[PDB]
Amino acid sequence: MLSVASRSGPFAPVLSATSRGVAGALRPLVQATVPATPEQPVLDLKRPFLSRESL
Amino acid sequence: MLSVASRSGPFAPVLSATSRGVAGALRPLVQATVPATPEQPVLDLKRP
Amino acid sequence: PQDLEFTKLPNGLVIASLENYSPVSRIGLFIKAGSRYEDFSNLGTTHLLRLTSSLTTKGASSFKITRGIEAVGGKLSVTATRENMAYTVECLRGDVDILMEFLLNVTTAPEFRRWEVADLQPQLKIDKAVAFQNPQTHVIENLHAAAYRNALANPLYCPDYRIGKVTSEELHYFVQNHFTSARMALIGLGVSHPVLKQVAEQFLNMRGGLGLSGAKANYRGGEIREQNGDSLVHAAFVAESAVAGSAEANAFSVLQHVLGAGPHVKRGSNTTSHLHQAVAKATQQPFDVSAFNASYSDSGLFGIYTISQATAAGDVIKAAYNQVKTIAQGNLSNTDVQAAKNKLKAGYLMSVESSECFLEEVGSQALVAGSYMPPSTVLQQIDSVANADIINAAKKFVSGQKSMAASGNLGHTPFVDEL
Amino acid sequence: ADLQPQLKIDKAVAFQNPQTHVIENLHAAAYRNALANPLYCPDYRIGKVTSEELHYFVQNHFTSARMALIGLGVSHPVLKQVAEQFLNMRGGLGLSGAKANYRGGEIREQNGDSLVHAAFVAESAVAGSAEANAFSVLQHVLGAGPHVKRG
Repeated sequence: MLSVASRSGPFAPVLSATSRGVAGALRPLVQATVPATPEQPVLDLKRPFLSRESL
Repeated sequence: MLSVASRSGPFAPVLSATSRGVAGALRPLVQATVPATPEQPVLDLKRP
Repeated sequence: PQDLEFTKLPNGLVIASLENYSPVSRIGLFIKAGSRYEDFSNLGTTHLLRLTSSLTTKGASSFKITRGIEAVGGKLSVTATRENMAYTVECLRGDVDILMEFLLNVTTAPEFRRWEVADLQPQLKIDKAVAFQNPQTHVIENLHAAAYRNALANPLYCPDYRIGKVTSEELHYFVQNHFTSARMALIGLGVSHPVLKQVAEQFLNMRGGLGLSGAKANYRGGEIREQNGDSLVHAAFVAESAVAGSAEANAFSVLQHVLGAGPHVKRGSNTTSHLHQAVAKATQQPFDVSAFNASYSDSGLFGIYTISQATAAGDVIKAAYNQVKTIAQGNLSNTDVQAAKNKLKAGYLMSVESSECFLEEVGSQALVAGSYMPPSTVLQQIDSVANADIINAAKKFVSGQKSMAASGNLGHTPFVDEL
Repeated sequence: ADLQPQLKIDKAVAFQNPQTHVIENLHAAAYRNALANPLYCPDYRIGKVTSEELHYFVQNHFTSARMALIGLGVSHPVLKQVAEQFLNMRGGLGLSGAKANYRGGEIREQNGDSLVHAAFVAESAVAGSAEANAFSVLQHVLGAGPHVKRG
C-alpha cells in the first residue's frame, strides 16, 4: 500500500531506452479539460504520447 | 542627501548612445581581490 | 491457483516469485536508491544514471544489448522516484535467460566510459524539456524545494548548471555506495522460483553489505513563486503529515478522497466532492481542484492543488481552505465516509489489476520488511479507520506550518502568510 | 520590434556581475507589490512588449508636475522660455502607485559558483527622515566602505 500508484501523488518517471516517458500520478489537468481550458501544450521539442509500444 | 548614487543601496543601470552601460552602488566588492583570487573571465557578453 | 514464494538470502537480497500462466514473463530489480541520497556536490547524478541503461558493460557492449533485446522483442525500462529506483524487463517465457543476463550486466557491470557519458549529456536537456511542458512537473518539484531543507528536496531532474559537469567518477561512486546487495530486491512473475535462486547466486558475489545512508528530511515552511505569461495559475499549498504505514496515513488517504482526489465520471461535475462544489458556486466553471497526498519513509505531505484563472486565483484558494476547516470543526456525516472508503478500495484493487502495477506494488513493499501484504488485509485496515481520526488529521493540517509553490501570472494569488 | 533583442544583451551584461542578481532577488524577497518590480525585463516578456504599453505609460507618468529640469551652464531666463514650449504638453498629475508592503521571504538560487553571496536586510526608516541619518551612521560604524587600498 506504499507505492505511488496505491497513493496517488508525485510523478514517477518511467523513462526507458525503448519507450517514452509517459508516466506520473495525481496529475490534475485532465479534469480541467471539460471546463473552459483552450490552453494546450505547444509543440516545442516535444514527443508523441500514449507510448504505443504494445500495438 | 536624497540621491542613492552616493549610497550603498540599489544599483543604477545607465545607458547612452555613445557611452556604455554600467551599474553602481557601494555594497561590498573590489576589496575581495586582495585576499582572494576572483577571476574575471570573458564570456558570451563582451563590453569594455 | 498458485501462490508466491519469498526467500531472504544471507547477503540480504530479497527474492520473490509468483508462477502464473500468462505467456509473457516480467522481472524487476528494485533498488533503494534515488535523488534523496545525492548531496549538493553530486546533484543530477540519478537523472543521468537512469539514462545509462543501454551503455556498454564488462560482459556486453551497447550494440549487443540493444540488438539482443530488439530481436527477442522484449522491452527494458527504468522507473525512478525520490526514494526508489527500478529496472524492469518484459519478454516471452522462452527468452528469459538472455534478458536476465543483460539485466545482470547492466546493474552490476557498468563501465561509465568517458566519451559515452559526454554524448549522453545532450539527452538530459531534451528529457528535462519534454517533461517540463506539463506545468505540474515544475510546480511540484518547487513544492518539494520549498518544503524541506536537506532531503526529499533534491530535484528529480538535473539542474541546468550541472549539465555537462557529471563525470564517470560520480557515477561509479554512487553505484558502489548504493547499489548494494542488502538494498536490492528481485521480483519475477512468469519465472519459477529455483531459476531466480540461480541468477541471484550470481548477484550474491558482487557488491555486498550495506550502503551509505541519508539524513532525516527536515521540514521548512517555505514558499516559491514563479512568474510567467500563462493565463492559468497553478498553486499548491501543503502541510506536514505523519507517514508511513500508520493508521494516520490511512486517515489522510480517506480524507483526500472525501475532498475529491480525482474524477470518476467522464465529463462529469463531481457532485460528491466538497471542494469542487464550493469552487463551482464561488466563480466561473473553468477551474480544477483536488487534494494532494504524498507519502515518504520519514515524512509525508498533505495539501490541496488548484488550477484557476489569474483573476479568480485568490477566491478559489479561500473557498477550498474554508472547506477543510469545516471538517476540522466536527462537521461530518457517516455516509460520505462509506462512499470515500469504497472509492479507496476500488482504486486500489483496480490499480493492482494490471500485471505491471502489481509487480511495482510487490517490489515497493518488499523493501520495508519483505512480507507481502495481501489486498484483503489492506481492505481490513482501510475499514478500521474511525471518524475521529479523520477529524484529527484535518485539525493537524490546519494547525500545521504550511508551504506553497505557485506558477503563473501570480497577480492576485495570496501569499502564504495571508491564508 | 527591431530593438527588442537588445534587451537580452543589456540584461546579460548586468548579470555578468553576481551582485546585480542578488539584489534584484532581495527586493523581490522583502516587498510584495511595489518595489519588488525588477529593474530588468523578465525573460518571458522580452519578446512581448508593445508600443501601446509604452504609450500608455508615457501619458500617465510623464506629467509635468512629476518632472524637474536642472541646468548648470545655462542661464535661468533662457531656460524659462525654452521650457515654455512643452507647457502645452502633459499637465496635472499622473497615475499614483501603491505603498510597498513588507513580506519577509527568502529567495535562494543554488548556482554552481564557488563563492556564495548572501544578504540580510530588515525594515528601516524612510528616505529623508531623522531616523534615516542614524542608519547611515550605523553602517559606516560597521565598516561599510573601504578607504585604504590593499589594506
